[PDB]
Amino acid sequence: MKYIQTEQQIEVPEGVTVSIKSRIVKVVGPRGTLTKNLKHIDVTFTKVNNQLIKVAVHNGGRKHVAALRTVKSLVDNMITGVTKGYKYKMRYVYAHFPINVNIVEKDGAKFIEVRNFLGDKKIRNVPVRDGVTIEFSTNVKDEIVLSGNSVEDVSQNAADLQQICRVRNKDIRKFLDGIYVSHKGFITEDL
Amino acid sequence: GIREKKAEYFAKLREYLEEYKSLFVVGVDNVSSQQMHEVRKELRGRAVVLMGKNTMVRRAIRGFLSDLPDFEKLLPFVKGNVGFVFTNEPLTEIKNVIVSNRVAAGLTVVQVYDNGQVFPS
Amino acid sequence: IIEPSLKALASKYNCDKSVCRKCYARLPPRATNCRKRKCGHTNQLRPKKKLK
Amino acid sequence: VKYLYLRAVGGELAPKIGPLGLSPKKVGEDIAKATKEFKGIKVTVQLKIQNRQAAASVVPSASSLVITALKEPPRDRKKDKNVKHSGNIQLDEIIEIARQMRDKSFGRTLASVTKEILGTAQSVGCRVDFKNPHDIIEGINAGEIEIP
Amino acid sequence: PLIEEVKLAVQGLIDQQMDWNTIEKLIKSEQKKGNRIAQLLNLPLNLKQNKISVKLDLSSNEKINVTIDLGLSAYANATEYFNIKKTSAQKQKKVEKNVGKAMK
Amino acid sequence: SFGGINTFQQYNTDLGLGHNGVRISLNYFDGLPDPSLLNSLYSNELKLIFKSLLKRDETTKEKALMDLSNLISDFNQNEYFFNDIFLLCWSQIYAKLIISDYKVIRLQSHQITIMLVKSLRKKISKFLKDFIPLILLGTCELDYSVSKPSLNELTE
RNA sequence: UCAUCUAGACAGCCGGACGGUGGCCAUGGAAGUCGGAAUCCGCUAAGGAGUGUGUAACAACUCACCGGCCGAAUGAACUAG
Ligand SMILES: [Zn+2]
Repeated sequence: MKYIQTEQQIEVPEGVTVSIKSRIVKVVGPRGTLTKNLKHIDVTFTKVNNQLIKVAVHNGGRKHVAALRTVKSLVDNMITGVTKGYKYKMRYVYAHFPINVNIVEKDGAKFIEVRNFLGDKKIRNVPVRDGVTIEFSTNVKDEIVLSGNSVEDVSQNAADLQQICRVRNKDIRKFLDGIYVSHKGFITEDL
Repeated sequence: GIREKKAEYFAKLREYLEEYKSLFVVGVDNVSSQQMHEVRKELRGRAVVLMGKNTMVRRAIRGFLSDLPDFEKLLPFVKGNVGFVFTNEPLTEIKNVIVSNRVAAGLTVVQVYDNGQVFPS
Repeated sequence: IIEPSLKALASKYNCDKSVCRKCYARLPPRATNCRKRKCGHTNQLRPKKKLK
Repeated sequence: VKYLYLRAVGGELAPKIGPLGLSPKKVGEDIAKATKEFKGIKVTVQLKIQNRQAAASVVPSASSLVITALKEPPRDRKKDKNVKHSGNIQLDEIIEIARQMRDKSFGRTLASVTKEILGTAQSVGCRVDFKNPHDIIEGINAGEIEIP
Repeated sequence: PLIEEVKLAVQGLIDQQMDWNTIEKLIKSEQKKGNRIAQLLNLPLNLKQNKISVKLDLSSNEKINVTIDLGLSAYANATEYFNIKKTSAQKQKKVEKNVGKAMK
Repeated sequence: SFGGINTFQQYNTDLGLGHNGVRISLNYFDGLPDPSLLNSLYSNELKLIFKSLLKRDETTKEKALMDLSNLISDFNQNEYFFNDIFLLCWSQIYAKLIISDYKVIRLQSHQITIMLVKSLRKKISKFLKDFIPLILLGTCELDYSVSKPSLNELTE
């Protein structure tokens, strides 16, 4: 109905610095830096007082003011990802054949290999996106932890590792085997 | 209809403020209706207990601000879950009864307003 | 037997879904309309059939 | 030490409860019958207090039971299992007496209120010669003193 | 309660994914060795319909054989037997309504 | 994992042939190891070996025996692997294994027990009382092929 | 077209969600929740003679109602470009 002014806010903590030329956002924090191209979404940014930034759209439709809250959530996710970090814990689920997961190196690229998923001879290799660190966690049986700054990279790597272990030609409500993400949170959760 | 019920609440509160000099602000957390009912019965003779939406109460006090100006002091204390006890008895006897009754695994008196004076107690 | 908590975690992704009656799509359990274009975003949905 | 409460039609499962307390079913039934000798014709709550040797039976006051008793009733075998719809006279004094008998047990809000609640309890009973039960309770202030 | 103990025993043997004939042989051997829980059971087991059968004393030496579903509680099986009783009564009333016009 | 409780066996309170308090049944139907004991096993891989031994096919059983023997050979890793529970389970399975119709299964089994004793000597005393009758029965056997190596190994 | 709304609405968290009373028939039982009718009071800020899960019947959990945080519009049914 052409909402003539809608506007969201993002809060900037003390440690980070955000640089926005045209629609390219750079967020710099203690854990590092992240960048984002937003030239497809057509909003406007405005710094208020060096810890608050308003984002606004003028004369926008329903889809456009939906995209405004979307881009606010994206830049806020970037800020909280460079402050606290992002950590996804996944668990191994098997009935009979134990899933054997290691880290190998074809041409120095940090592959995650998955062996013996439902006893097959095929070896499933998923690549690792840059900026994502993977630790096979102790003291909890069969648990893998992916950590990083970018929620997109961490959650996409976790999703690729989940989708690589799909069961074919069986009832998947009975054959529940796989690697499933059980926890999503921050590296410095409850800071 | 909704407004009418609301109007009655405003009126009763005003009457209660006038009727009893001593006011006790009580905060209730995890107190069952049964727990509350028992307390009310024990104090029926000497005390009046009022529960209401805070937004509703604040407006009422502001509305009744010109009369009874000292009651304005109570407004900062109103924030958070609160209940109002209006009693003839001056202070400790009422307080002792409220805290003791129905402690289970818990009523607390956050503040006391008597005669235009506020006591943390 | 897997484990009770681990069966719950696997069934969260495999069994606790909904199925569109028109195009058989596997849908979120609290969904109201199908996300697919070919059925016309219909609201004819059923729970995914469990065992036992 | 242990109290068990059961609703029992008088004159008489019980055994299952009794086994936990190691008490003979027949003995309990006889004791209950004596207690309900007063509230036998109709169901009444019975409280059994166990001393670890024997159980003592008392009939706890209940509004429905007291109201049903107040309505005069020809004794019913119940073999018929008829509807046995209950029709009653106003019995204003009896209800007030019942309210007093409750004595604000379990904290009825007011003496008048206890009577009003007692009137409501007569969902089953007609409770008046010519009126809905408790229809006129709001209208008439009479008998408020009597309940107290 | 003892029926519930027998059910918990048979269900514990079932949950080990044990073969049904080996379970019946285990029941026979424990009956020979004098286990009470085994001796309450009757050997032609209907595990295909998840049903066992159990011997109960008629007087608190004659014993009756009652079929118990493993997927319902003992009280729930008793309510099913009560339900089959109640359905039989209604058919009898329908017969009593039939009798006069039928015999005429 | 392994599930269920052997209530009937537990009420029986029979160790059968076994003197270590573990039920032993030469007969195929009874004397099977408890699910809890199997859950208690140190390694998931070990559990698989036991499951395989449980499985009916002789070849599968034979394969399982072989895997176990190789593991025993690597004592350094396997001392940690070996468990009292494993030993108890082993005794229960071993009883059925000695009765095996196949010569190879029996022979491998006898050899395995002997290997276990040598690696764990002086730490198997509780188990020894149970192990010795079974081992002895195998060593003196009508069939020369099963008996002679077993006897030589026993002396060794 | 109905409703709610700065005297605090709809989502999301958190707390209470009670007595008369196991209301009256009927059942081997059914206490809000197998059914048949009625469906009323008290305390209330508020709580149905019950919305479901729920047990042999209980117990237990959740609801629709009221409250703290939020501060401003939202819910249902229908019509046609
Ligand atoms: Zn569809």
